[PDB]
Parts: sequence; C-alpha cells; structure tokens
Amino acid sequence: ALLSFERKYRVPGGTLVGGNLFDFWVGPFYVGFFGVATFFFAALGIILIAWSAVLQGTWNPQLISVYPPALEYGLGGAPLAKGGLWQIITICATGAFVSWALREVEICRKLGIGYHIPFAFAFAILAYLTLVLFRPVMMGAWGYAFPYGIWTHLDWVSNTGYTYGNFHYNPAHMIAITFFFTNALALALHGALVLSAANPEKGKEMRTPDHEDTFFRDLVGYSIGTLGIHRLGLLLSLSAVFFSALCMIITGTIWFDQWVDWWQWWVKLPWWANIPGGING
Amino acid sequence: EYQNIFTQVQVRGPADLGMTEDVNLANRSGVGPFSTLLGWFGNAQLGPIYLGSLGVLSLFSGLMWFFTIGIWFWYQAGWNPAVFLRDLFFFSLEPPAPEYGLSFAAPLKEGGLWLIASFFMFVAVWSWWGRTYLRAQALGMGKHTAWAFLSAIWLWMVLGFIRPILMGSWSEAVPYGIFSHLDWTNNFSLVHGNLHYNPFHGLSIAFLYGSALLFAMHGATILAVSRFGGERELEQIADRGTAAERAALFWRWTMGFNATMEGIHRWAIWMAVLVTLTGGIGILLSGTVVDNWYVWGQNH
Amino acid sequence: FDLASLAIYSFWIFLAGLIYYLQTENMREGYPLENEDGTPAANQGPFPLPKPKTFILPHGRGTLTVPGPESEDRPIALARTAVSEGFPHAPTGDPMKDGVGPASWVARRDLPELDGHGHNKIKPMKAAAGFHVSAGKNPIGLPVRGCDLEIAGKVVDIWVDIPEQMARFLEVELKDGSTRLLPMQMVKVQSNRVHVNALSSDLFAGIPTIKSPTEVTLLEEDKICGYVAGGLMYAAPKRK
Ligand code: BCL
Ligand code: BCL
Ligand code: BCL
Ligand SMILES: CC[C@H]1c2cc3[nH]c4c(c3C)C(=O)[C@H](C(=O)OC)c4c3nc(cc4[nH]c(cc(n2)[C@@H]1C)c(C(C)=O)c4C)[C@@H](C)[C@@H]3CCC(=O)OC/C=C(\C)CCC[C@H](C)CCC[C@H](C)CCCC(C)C
Ligand SMILES: COC1=C(OC)C(=O)C(C/C=C(\C)CC/C=C(\C)CC/C=C(\C)CC/C=C(\C)CC/C=C(\C)CC/C=C(\C)CCC=C(C)C)=C(C)C1=O
Ligand SMILES: COC(C)(C)C(=O)C/C=C(\C)CC/C=C(\C)CC/C=C(\C)CCCC/C(C)=C/CC[C@H](C)CC/C=C(\C)CCC=C(C)C
Ligand SMILES: CCCCCCCC/C=C\CCCCCCCC(=O)OC[C@H](O)CO
Ligand SMILES: CCCCCCCCCCCC[N+](C)(C)[O-]
Ligand SMILES: CCCCCCCCCCCC[N+](C)(C)[O-]
Ligand SMILES: CCCCCCCCCCCC[N+](C)(C)[O-]
Ligand SMILES: CCCCCCCCCCCC[N+](C)(C)[O-]
Ligand SMILES: CCCCCCCCCCCC[N+](C)(C)[O-]
Ligand SMILES: CCCCCCCCCCCC[N+](C)(C)[O-]
Ligand SMILES: CCCCCCCCCCCC[N+](C)(C)[O-]
Ligand SMILES: CCCCCCCCCCCC[N+](C)(C)[O-]
Ligand SMILES: [Cl-]
Ligand SMILES: [Fe+3]
Repeated sequence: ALLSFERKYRVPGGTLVGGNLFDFWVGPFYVGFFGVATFFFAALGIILIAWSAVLQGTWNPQLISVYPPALEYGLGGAPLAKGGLWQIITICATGAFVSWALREVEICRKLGIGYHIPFAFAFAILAYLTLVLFRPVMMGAWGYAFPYGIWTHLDWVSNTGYTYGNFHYNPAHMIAITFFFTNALALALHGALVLSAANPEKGKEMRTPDHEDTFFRDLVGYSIGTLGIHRLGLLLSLSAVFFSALCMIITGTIWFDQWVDWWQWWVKLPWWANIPGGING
Repeated sequence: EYQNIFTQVQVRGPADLGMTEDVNLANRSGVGPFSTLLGWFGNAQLGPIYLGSLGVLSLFSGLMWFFTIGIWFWYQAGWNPAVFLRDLFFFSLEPPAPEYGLSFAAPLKEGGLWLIASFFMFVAVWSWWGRTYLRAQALGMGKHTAWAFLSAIWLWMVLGFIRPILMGSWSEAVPYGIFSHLDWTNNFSLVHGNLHYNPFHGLSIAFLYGSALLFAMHGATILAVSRFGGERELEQIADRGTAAERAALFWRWTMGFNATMEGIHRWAIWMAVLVTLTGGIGILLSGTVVDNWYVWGQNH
Repeated sequence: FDLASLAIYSFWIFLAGLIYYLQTENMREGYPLENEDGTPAANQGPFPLPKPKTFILPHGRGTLTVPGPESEDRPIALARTAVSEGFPHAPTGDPMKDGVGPASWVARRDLPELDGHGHNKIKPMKAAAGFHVSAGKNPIGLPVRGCDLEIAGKVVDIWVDIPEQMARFLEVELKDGSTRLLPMQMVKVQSNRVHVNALSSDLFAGIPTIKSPTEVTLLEEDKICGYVAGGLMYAAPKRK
C-alpha cells in the first residue's frame, strides 16, 4: 500500500548496482541490490546466532551469548564453537550495516534529497567497528572485542572500564558524555519548541517561527534558528559517537594505566607540584 | 555538492526585536552585537533577553550557589591561587556526615555550607523553571518546554533532595565537585550491586542512546530536504510540502514506517524526557526498596 | 512482587500506550493507505486513524483539520509498469516538466509564507531595506555555470528570509532577459562563479517562473525546488 501522496515519487532510477533488476518495493520497503545484500547478511547472521544457541544449550534470549575467541587465539581464526561463530557473525553484521547504509543512499538518489542520513549512520558503524575490529586488532586479539549477549555485553563494558580504574577519568570519555547529555537536552528543547508553537494555548492561533525565536531570546538571549538547530543536533549526536570511538581506540593501545593518573600531569607541574596545602599537598 | 552544514553567504539586516504578544516590553534589554562567527552555523543576532523578577531571582540565587562553592574551594586551597588552579577539579563541598541525619545543625565546615549552597541551587532552578513557563505563556505558546524541563528537574530532585530524605540523611546527596561527583557516581553503583542491572537504568541508557539516534536521524533528514525548505517545519505542518513528503518516504522505504512533520517532534520530546524520567525512578528505588540490583535481578 | 517489580511492569504498560499514541499521531498525513490505483487499501495496519485535530492558522488564513479527505489536486504523468503492486511507475512524458519523481512538487497554497507580523517571509534583497551581505562571497554579479560547464546567466539579486536573516534563493538573469530563482542549498558560490551541478545551462529556462517580481508563493517554491533537485537524476546525461 502507498501513502496518499507517494505514487508520484515511485519512479524508476537511482540505483547504484543492478540497474532495474532490484528496483522495486515489497510493501513499504524499497529493496534494491543492497536490500538483497542486507537480507542475505542478516539472515545468515541470525542463523549463526541460533546455531550458537544450540551449541550453548539454551533458547532463552536473555541467556544466549556468542563469545569471541580466547586471547590465546590472537588475531587468527578460531573454531566455530570456540569463537568462530562470533567471527563470522561479526562479518555478517558488518555486511548488514554497510549494505543498509548503501541502501539508504539509493533511496536518497531516487528521492533527490541529500545524503546526510547514511553519512550520519556511518558514524554509528565506525563506533561498532572500533570495538570489534580496530581496537582488538591494535591490541592483538579478537578476544578484546565484546560478546554478543544482552547481559554479557554489559559485563564486558564493566570489566573493560574497571581495568583502568574509574573510566570516568578518561578525558575523551568526559567529552563524549557531555555531547550525549547536551544532545538529549537539545532534542528535548527542540521538540518542545515546535510543539509549543504548533499547539499554542487554547483560544490561540497557531504560532509562527518568529515566536520560536522570540521565546528563546526572551529565555537565554539567543536563538540559533530553525536551520541551525538541525545542524546542531546532527553535530551533537555525531560528535558524541566520534569521541566515544576515540575514548576507546586509545584505551589499551596508547594508554594502559588508570585514567585518573592521566590527570597528574596538570597536578605535578614542577612549580605548584610541591607547594604545601590543598588536596594534593 | 553543497551540504548546508555552514552558511555560504551570510546576510544581515535590522535587528529583530521579536514578537510582542503579552510580553512586558519593560523587561527586554536592548539588542546585542551580531556574531559573524555564529552566523556560519546559525543566527548571528545576540539578544534581546527578557529579565524579570524570576530571572533576576534565578540569576542572583544561582550566583550565590556558585560563590558558596567558590569560597569553600578557596578555603580548601588555603587561599593560595596556585593551589587553587592545581587542585581545582579535586576540591569538593560535601554534604553533612550521616551523624547529622536530616538536621540543618551541621557546622559550616561539616556540611552546613553544602546545605546553604543547595538552598540557593534549589531557588535558582525552580525560579528558572517558572521562567520557562511564563515566557511561553506571554507569547501564547504551549508549555511543552516547562514540562520537558520538569523531567530533568525530577532526576535532580531525586539525587539531592527526595532520595536523601527517604534515606534519612543528607550524607546520601551528591557533593559539589568535578571529580568528587564522578567518584560519588561510581560508589553509588558499587554500593547498590551494579546499576547495569537496574532496569530503569537500562531504560535510561536506551533513551539516551535513542536521543542521539533520533536527533541524528532528524537533523540529517531536515538538512537533506532543506533544498525544499524543510526546516520551515511550522508551515510544513500547516501546508505539507514536498520536503515533508520526501522526508517521510525516505524513512517509509527504509524501515517500513514514518512520521509527520509535527509527529516527529512528539517522538523527540518523549525520547528525551524519558531519559531523566526513568533515571529518576531507578535512583529513587536504589537503597529505599532495592539494596542490590544484581541480586534483585536474578529473581525477575 | 516488590515495589520495584511493580514499577518496571507499570512502566512497560505505560510505554506501550505511549507508542500507540505516538504512532497514531504520526498518521495525520498520508493516511488511509491506498492501492496503486488510488482506491483505499484493504490492510491499513493495526493502528487506527487518529481523530481530527484543528489548527487555527494565523493571519486569517483559515483552519487546517487533519486527518481529512486527501487529494493531490494535480495530474500525475506516470503509468504502471507491472500488473502486480510494488514496481516503479514510469513517466509518460518529460518528468522534469511534468513534475514527477525527484522533480515532484506538492500543490501547496499559492500564497507566500508570512512572518509573525503578516509580511512576506521571503523578499528580494533590493526590496529588503537594510539587508546586505555581511560575510562570505557576495554572488551578485557572478556568472552562473551549469553542470555542462556553460554559463546560463548572472546573479542579479538574493532573496532573503528576513525573520531568520538567511539567503534562500539566488535570482539569476538568463540570456533572454528574464530571471529565475535558484535554491541556495543547490548552488556552490565560488570566487569567480556560481556553479549549479543539478542543471545544465540550457535547463535554467525550464525552471518555473514566479508571477510577481517581489514575492514567491509556497506553490512556486515547491515547483522551483522540485525542478532543480530533479535535475540530479534527469539532467545527468549531460553532466560533465
Ligand atoms: C562500569 C562501566 C564504566 C564505563 C566504561 C565504558 C566502556 C568500556 C565503554 C564506554 C562507552 C561509552 N560510555 Mg562509559 N563507562 C562508565 C560510565 C558512563 C556514564 C555514567 C553516567 O557513569 C556515561 C554517561 C557513559 C557514557 C558512555 C558513552 C560515551 C559511550 C557509549 C556510547 C557509544 O559508544 O555508542 C556508540 C554506538 C554504537 C556502538 C552502536 C552501533 C550500532 C550499529 C552500527 C547498528 C546496530 C543495528 C542493530 C543490531 C539492528 C537491530 C534491528 C532490529 C530491527 C531492532 N559511561 C563506567 C565508569 N564506557 C563505550 C564507547 O565509547 O564505545 C565506543 C565503551 O565501549
Ligand atoms: C554503546 C557501548 C556498548 C554498550 C553498552 C550498553 C549499556 C551500558 C546498555 C546497553 C543496552 C542495550 N544495548 Mg548495548 N552497548 C554496545 C553495543 C551494542 C550494539 C552493537 C551492535 O554495537 C547493540 C545492537 C546493542 C544493543 C543494546 C540493547 C539490547 C539495549 C538497548 C539499546 C538501545 O535502545 O539503544 C538505542 C537504540 C534504539 C532505541 C533503537 C532500537 C534498538 C533496539 C532496542 C536494538 C535491539 C538489539 C537486539 C536485542 C539485538 C540484535 C537482535 C538480532 C535480531 C539478533 N548494544 C557497546 C558494546 N548497551 C542497555 C540495556 O538495557 O542492555 C540490556 C544498557 O543498559
Ligand atoms: C560506575 C558508574 C556506573 C553508573 C552510575 C550511574 C549513576 C549513579 C547514575 C547514572 C545515570 C545515568 N547513566 Mg549510568 N552508570 C554506569 C554506566 C553507564 C553507561 C555505560 C556505557 O556503561 C551509560 C551509557 C550510562 C548512562 C546513564 C544515563 C542514561 C543516566 C544519566 C541521565 C542524564 O541525562 O543525566 C544528566 C541529567 C541530569 C543530571 C539532570 C540535571 C538537570 C538539572 C536540573 C540542571 C542543572 C542546572 C545547573 C545550575 C547548571 C549550570 C548552569 C549553567 C548556566 C549552564 N551509565 C555504571 C554502571 N549512572 C543516572 C540515572 O538516572 O541512573 C538511573 C544516575 O543518577
Ligand atoms: C551515530 C549517532 C547515533 C545513531 C545514528 C543512526 N543510527 C541509524 C541511523 C543513524 C543516523 C540510520 O539511518 C539507521 C536507521 O535506519 O535507523 C532507523 C540506524 C540504525 N541504528 C540502529 C541501532 C542502534 N543505533 C545506535 C546508536 C546510534 N545510532 C548513535 C547514538 C544504537 C546504540 C546501541 O546506541 C543502536 C542499537 C538500527 C535501528 C538502525 C540500523 C539497522 C540496520 O543496519 O539493519 C541491518 C541489519 C539488520 C536488519 C540485522 C542484522 C543482524 C546481524 C547480522 C546479527 C546481530 C549482530 C549484532 C552484533 C548482535 C549483538 C547484540 C547484542 C549486543 C545484544
Ligand atoms: C521530519 O522528517 C522526518 C520524518 O518524516 C516526516 C520521519 O519519518 C523520521 C523517522 C522517524 C520516526 C518514524 C520516529 C520513530 C523512529 C525511531 C524511534 C527510531 C528507531 C527505529 C526503529 C527501532 C525501527 C527500526 C526498523 C528496522 C531496522 C526495519 C526492520 C528491517 C527489515 C524489515 C528488513 C528491511 C527490508 C528489506 C531489506 C527489503 C526486503 C528484502 C528482500 C530480499 C525480501 C524522521 C527522523 C524525520 O526527521
Ligand atoms: C574566583 O573564583 C570564585 C570564588 C569567584 C568562584 O566563583 C569559584 C567557583 C567555582 C570554581 C565553581 C565550582 C562549582 C562546581 C564544581 C559545581 C559542581 C556541581 C556538580 C558536579 C553537580 C552536583 C549537583 C547535585 C546536587 C547534590 C544537587 C542538590 C540540589 C537539591 C535538589 C536541593 C537540596 C536542598 C536542600 C538539601 C535544602 C535547601 C532548602 C530547601 C527548601 C530544599
Ligand atoms: C550563544 C551565546 C549567548 C548566550 C547563550 C546562553 C546559552 C544558550 C546558548 C545557545 C542555545 C542553543 C539552542 C539550544 C536549543 C534550541 C532549541 C530550538 O529548537 O531552537 C531553534 C531556534 O532557536 C528556534 O527557531
Ligand atoms: C563484508 C565486510 C567485512 C569487513 C570487516 C569485517 C571484520 C570482521 C572481524 C572478524 C575477522 C575474523 N577472521 C575471519 C579474520 O578470522
Ligand atoms: C560505511 C558505509 C558508508 C556509507 C555512507 C556514505 C555516505 C555518502 C554518500 C555520497 C554518495 C555519492 N555518490 C557519488 C554515490 O552519489
Ligand atoms: C513530565 C514530562 C512530560 C512530557 C511533556 C509532554 C507534553 C504534552 C502535553 C502538552 C501540554 C501543553 N499545554 C496544554 C500545557 O499547553
Ligand atoms: C519512545 C521510544 C521507545 C523505545 C523503546 C526501546 C526499548 C529498549 C529495551 C531496553 C531493555 C530495558 N531493560 C528493562 C531490559 O533493562
Ligand atoms: C521494536 C522494534 C520493531 C520496529 C520494526 C517494525 C517493522 C516496520 C513497520 C511495519 C512494516 C510492515 N507493514 C506492517 C507495513 O506491512
Ligand atoms: C505502582 C506505581 C509504580 C510506579 C509507576 C512508574 C511508571 C509511570 C511513569 C509515567 C509517569 C506519568 N507521566 C507524568 C510521565 O506522564
Ligand atoms: C502508570 C500509567 C499506566 C499505563 C497507562 C498509560 C498509557 C497511555 C500513555 C499516555 C501518553 C499519552 N499522552 C497524551 C500523555 O502523551
Ligand atoms: C522503537 C519503537 C517504535 C516502534 C514501531 C511502531 C510503529 C510501527 C507502525 C507500523 C504500521 C505502519 N503503517 C503500515 C500503517 O504505515
Ligand atoms: Cl523573568
Ligand atoms: Fe525539527
């Protein structure tokens, strides 16, 4: 089925591969070559997860966990049950994620819009590969990657963080957190503002964008503008994820001690390093 | 291809003094200077700003909270400026010791000053909340902003006021300090058996992650259809244009469903407020009802 | 069944009602779903259509009630390419002129968008008292070059979003003396020229024209922007 206004957009063209061979829809979904690829990787990856569940002996989704190879395996292959399934599933997940982004591109072309969406999705993919590929390789073993399990992958976060004391002191970690908080702050304000203008008080006409500007100037003395806030949200969310991959790519590769020690440079500067008093005196 | 991330050609005209409606124009400042720097990314105009009793009260109360922490930090530094800058992130204004319970009798150096600062922060935040309401009201707008702000206040209230009271001791509140309140956060999880296994904490993470997901989707979507004037979302709500249609169809073709120009902003406001709404619930239950989230989790 | 279990169960019930509410609110445009022949589709999904809401538009522009009887209010020059549903619909003529596909436009009101004071939101800079270029390259006077690397005309004015103080269109003078508007988001202002990768020099004349030299209506903006973006797909054969 179609939306009332959708037919005029369902024209041929825009594909990157296969011409018109895969240029069609299934219900609302556009297929395309990379829609087929996505389905192939996704189906294969899910079969291997079910397979890993059989080997594990449970079908409870809360208990299923596909672990990567043991550290002793280094960066070589491992048997399916001893980490090989994690390796193949990791290949499939990458195939699925990338195929998804190239599918979005074909949809951008057919609709004649910009490519901002798949470009933004590529940041989330980069963060994923930072944890399963870039960092394990730089450290020398797939075992440093995180396991595919609802709860076991939370334990990996906790075990990895506490290996370096309180991960809070990771300075790139602080920056990434600031962007996550600021982004949620900005998302809440932006959604509230449009709705407050489109749904004014009872007995009122719909407001104008000038009211949005006036409200925020009255509040904090500045309005970033209708276009600026969408630039800002895109930037806050991507920067959050950029500094996330950054705070990890450096953990265990160029930094190995507790992250609180990183801050001792500022403290023990030879001039005020020895002054009596204070917290560090 | 031009991506519309930074303005190519800035234009400037007479300052916009803004809508009037029922705003008391007596409390509006003059217009500030234009910022070509900001002009590359958003609007270049600074000001005017509305300054009323609540704003003056919030602003003054906020500075007092800031100054109270400040002179505590100078006191911890022995009034030495060098020590002050060196140990700035290490200073901390701690709440009263558990012995004082919920009493305001703690000496200044023993948590009394933390109580004074918290009072000023309490007045500053709540007078600022009433400000987000009255500014929308003066322009005849909905109060969505004030209600979204309540969600953030709710977590802030739980962390430093509601939960400590229910625990019966101000010592359970958070300290004022850069590193000290990071340390407080870590100890809180260890004491309560791993917050990873607090379901309201996991929900809070899902909406935090989801907020970055949704704003990247929405920001990227609007920029992709800004070639059709898609950022003029209010008129797109009143008169759907090809921008709203292409934006909706991109997501329909991609994941099987879509939003409207208005409806996506209800997804956004709820995605964001749910972060602190569920978070405050999780914190409120820690120690009052549940002492160990991992152990509690094994039975559910 | 402690208080924590009750709270987390209560929340999931609340979140289900919230999702149901959010989805229905996002069905106020484009629904009910249609078959490819325009008739109502048999399967409309598990979420019902929301009950109508009313916006009172400012400046005496009337009221909008959504959902409501949908209509394109314009002919669509397409034709099925398959008996079964789910396949593309092919243009029957010139898709750029017929405004289909990436060249589509919506039948918005033939009125200009207004600012908070009831004045036209977008104006040519020559009619905008006090407005000027404050940073970056001033394109006025520069030649406009198409994807074929031929010059189509000369930038003669900038149409400005006054409330936002933003450039939204370039007014370009064609060799025949007339002018056209170009979306600011689809041009690349350079040191010596303005380059438009979406259109070839000989497709500028085909950009829809406006009926007033000092204003542009929402319908005109949609026809202009649709046509220009459509060039990316349909003007590619001569894109060097
Ligand atoms: C005890 C644990 C430690 C700790 C240790 C760590 C470790 C270790 C790491 C972090 C990382 C992060 N931490 Mg920390 N951290 C702690 C405390 C905190 C606190 C806090 C308030 O105390 C906060 C706010 C944070 C915040 C954060 C973020 C900056 C970051 C996670 C986001 C990210 O990378 O996304 C990136 C986004 C993704 C990976 C998602 C990718 C999605 C892919 C592309 C697509 C998936 C498709 C899906 C399968 C399809 C399903 C389809 C169906 C239809 C549904 N941490 C404590 C001190 N933290 C992580 C990080 O930076 O990672 C890079 C990380 O690994
Ligand atoms: C980001 C840094 C850390 C990390 C730290 C944490 C922490 C800490 C928490 C989670 C939580 C979650 N994480 Mg994790 N997580 C990481 C990487 C991932 C990846 C990945 C492919 O990279 C995925 C798919 C997930 C998936 C998930 C969900 C099970 C859950 C909610 C997230 C959410 O809503 O996000 C925002 C996204 C959306 C709202 C969009 C919808 C996403 C849906 C929910 C995804 C479902 C995935 C499904 C269960 C797994 C694949 C199914 C396949 C069909 C086989 N994590 C890395 C290793 N993650 C929380 C939880 O409750 O865990 C139990 C939690 O507390
Ligand atoms: C060792 C660390 C512990 C842990 C301990 C805690 C604790 C403790 C808490 C959190 C909380 C949070 N954690 Mg945790 N957390 C851990 C691991 C993680 C991981 C991870 C990758 O593993 C992630 C992604 C998270 C993520 C999160 C967030 C979802 C959540 C904070 C919401 C928020 O926006 O607060 C930021 C927003 C606020 C603090 C609201 C404040 C708003 C106020 C009103 C404004 C202040 C005004 C002031 C005057 C500003 C200055 C004025 C200037 C003019 C600007 N945690 C581990 C297991 N986490 C919180 C939560 O809700 O938990 C359920 C919490 O309390
Ligand atoms: C970069 C900024 C933020 C962001 C942006 C972002 N995400 C995006 C996009 C954008 C712009 C899309 O366009 C795209 C989309 O279409 O969203 C609706 C997407 C998307 N972000 C998603 C999820 C997601 N994003 C996240 C985060 C973020 N996304 C960032 C915070 C997170 C987390 C953990 O925070 C998650 C879980 C999807 C809903 C969607 C991508 C869907 C996709 O790629 O589908 C193809 C793949 C499948 C259908 C299934 C493949 C299955 C695998 C073969 C097996 C499983 C492997 C996996 C390792 C299992 C491990 C699970 C355990 C950890 C529990
Ligand atoms: C203003 O303009 C905007 C819109 O319109 C006006 C929007 O519509 C949206 C989209 C946003 C929403 C609808 C809000 C809800 C979304 C959320 C919370 C994000 C989280 C979403 C999800 C968790 C859903 C994810 C769904 C999937 C990944 C789909 C599942 C995958 C399937 C079915 C497989 C894909 C199918 C194929 C490849 C084709 C089949 C192939 C074969 C070979 C058979 C945005 C951002 C926007 O700015
Ligand atoms: C030159 O330097 C001078 C001296 C001028 C300065 O100004 C230096 C100043 C600084 C360096 C500022 C330093 C500031 C900080 C480090 C702030 C750090 C704060 C945080 C990390 C956030 C912690 C906030 C969390 C808490 C604990 C909030 C408590 C709020 C409560 C909800 C209110 C509780 C109220 C109580 C107990 C009673 C009051 C009365 C009522 C009626 C409620
Ligand atoms: C900038 C220096 C002068 C003082 C600044 C004080 C602090 C606030 C700063 C920026 C606010 C950024 C906007 C954050 C959220 C905006 C929500 C929104 O949608 O705004 C769009 C636009 O303003 C409506 O048309
Ligand atoms: C389809 C693109 C995939 C490229 C990147 C995938 C990285 C997977 C990491 C696991 C590698 C395991 N292996 C096969 C090397 O032993
Ligand atoms: C990791 C996968 C990344 C995919 C996202 C790519 C986004 C940029 C799209 C630009 C496409 C340009 N081109 C020539 C194909 O039209
Ligand atoms: C506690 C957080 C609540 C989330 C905010 C949702 C707002 C929706 C209700 C609109 C109220 C607006 N109104 C009617 C007061 O103008
Ligand atoms: C408004 C958007 C709603 C999105 C809902 C996403 C649900 C994520 C599930 C996270 C699991 C939470 N829990 C309770 C198991 O810890
Ligand atoms: C919890 C996340 C699940 C969200 C995914 C929902 C599937 C896409 C929407 C339905 C598409 C198929 N349908 C109903 C239109 O025929
Ligand atoms: C037995 C009561 C247990 C606690 C219930 C928690 C779930 C309610 C959360 C939604 C609160 C309603 N609100 C204000 C956000 O609209
Ligand atoms: C504790 C609440 C119990 C579950 C009932 C709530 C389900 C409906 C959710 C209402 C949200 C809709 N609205 C209009 C307030 O935004
Ligand atoms: C991640 C939370 C979002 C849950 C998704 C719920 C929306 C599914 C809507 C499917 C029906 C859409 N349809 C066919 C009527 O257009
Ligand atoms: Cl005020
Ligand atoms: Fe928006």
